[PDB]
Amino acid sequence: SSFEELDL
Amino acid sequence: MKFVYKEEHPFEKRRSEGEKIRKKYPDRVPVIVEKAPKARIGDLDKKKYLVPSDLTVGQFYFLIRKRIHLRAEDALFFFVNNVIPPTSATMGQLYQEHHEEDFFLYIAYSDESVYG
Repeated sequence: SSFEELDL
Repeated sequence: MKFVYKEEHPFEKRRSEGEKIRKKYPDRVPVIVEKAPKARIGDLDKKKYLVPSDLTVGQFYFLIRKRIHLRAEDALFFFVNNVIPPTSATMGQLYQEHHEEDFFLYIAYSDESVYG
């Protein structure tokens, strides 16, 4: 399981 | 407020993984995002997010809205410890104020203005 990176 | 992620990962593993993910990405905060149980609203594919710590709560509303395929006119509320966080606060401020002892920040979302 992993982290989804979030950006603008 | 019950988070399923807590029921499926014991505290010790959560804590060591939070430490590792704060070291790997020091300018990002790790966030667990889950739908409130009674909310009639789109579900989210993933729960774990890495969020820039200077991102505002409003921008987070925008990004989460994008991921649940909501219109901007549809309602969306966040909750940290059953309280709606200020829209102008950064995710870094929210982390420092409300991160738990596993180094994670926990946010619930709903279509309703009161958690349930």
